[PDB]
Amino acid sequence: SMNRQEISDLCVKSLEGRMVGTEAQNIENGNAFYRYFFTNFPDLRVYFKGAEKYTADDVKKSERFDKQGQRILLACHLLANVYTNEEVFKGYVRETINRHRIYKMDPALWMAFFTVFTGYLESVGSLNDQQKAAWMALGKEFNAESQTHLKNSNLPHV
Amino acid sequence: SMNRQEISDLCVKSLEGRMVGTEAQNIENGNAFYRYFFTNFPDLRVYFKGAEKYTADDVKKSERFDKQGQRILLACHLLANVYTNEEVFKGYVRETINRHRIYKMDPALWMAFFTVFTGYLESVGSLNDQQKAAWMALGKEFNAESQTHLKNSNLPHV
Ligand code: HEM
Ligand code: HEM
Repeated sequence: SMNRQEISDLCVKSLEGRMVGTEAQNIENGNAFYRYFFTNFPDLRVYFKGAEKYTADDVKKSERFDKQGQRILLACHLLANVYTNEEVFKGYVRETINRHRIYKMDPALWMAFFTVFTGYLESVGSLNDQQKAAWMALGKEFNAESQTHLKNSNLPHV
Repeated sequence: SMNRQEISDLCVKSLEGRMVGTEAQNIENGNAFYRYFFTNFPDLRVYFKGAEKYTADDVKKSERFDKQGQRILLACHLLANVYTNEEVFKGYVRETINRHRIYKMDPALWMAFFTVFTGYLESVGSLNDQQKAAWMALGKEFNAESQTHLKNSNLPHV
């Protein structure tokens, strides 16, 4: 239904209120993702060494999560902004998977991430039907390349 | 003179013949960057631990440089494809600088990189005047954010 440009446009528009940067608000845009993630998906804290028992307040006051918040937020901005360019998008997916090899994640989490992230964006404001659908379309492609890459890399996959 | 979109368009067009991917040609697109880099800038090999004395043939036959070739090539595709979005672009610059802290690079190299890279693109084909100018404009902005970020981070800078 939607072409790549429209998906990119919708995903980019949905992030205008969650922009990366160096000011207090930008740091909050990233930190709040982890507060949402740790509150609503506490079973996934296990992957974050030393932070397995962190509460939202622990995350709020953690420089580790200020910095990591910016990294994941940046990653999602990159996905949104390069989606139109399918080969670059797929390159970035593979590189993300490579960089997560160390965490030994259940590979079914690659799709689940997009539920966390859209839920977060409902964790601060309006995410209209089209924008959520765009993220789920992007997520579907992210996951398809992730599982292909995992299989090609002799790693566990779904 | 050029707006951000035109710079992005020119930088993206210049990379169509150097696309990331998983086929032999795509791996070559990345490996060849390091063969060019190591041949023409041998004084910079010092940063690559274990590869300080590598020749082009050593790079050609190195899985390390096949993989690293894809990483730098991907990075330059990301710069080109997100340039229009200034805040995302600057976020990616800062993250690149952060990830290079370990190498203790002379900070004047951030600008120099763009000479290596445009020289490489003259290392396989036509880079017209507009496209080279676009890379130098992008490089100027990359460097400006790099030095600002280094200074803000209490790190050596120019
Ligand atoms: C539910 C799925 C995921 C889990 C459980 C997960 C887990 C992790 C963990 C544990 C870290 C290290 C953070 C720390 O210890 O402070 C990390 C880093 C990171 N993750 Fe994820 N991750 C997931 C999905 C993703 C996705 C989909 C992306 C890209 C859109 C991503 C991008 C990053 C980035 C950019 C970093 C910083 C280190 C790096 O550059 O690789 N993650 N992740
Ligand atoms: C002349 C300037 C630069 C030097 C000397 C340099 C040096 C290095 C070195 C030594 C490594 C580790 C590779 C290995 O040991 O196999 C590396 C990794 C990497 N570099 Fe650079 N670098 C430079 C500029 C850049 C720029 C401008 C970018 C982005 C456009 C970049 C992106 C990357 C990426 C993506 C990696 C892979 C690791 C990571 O994700 O951080 N580099 N670089």
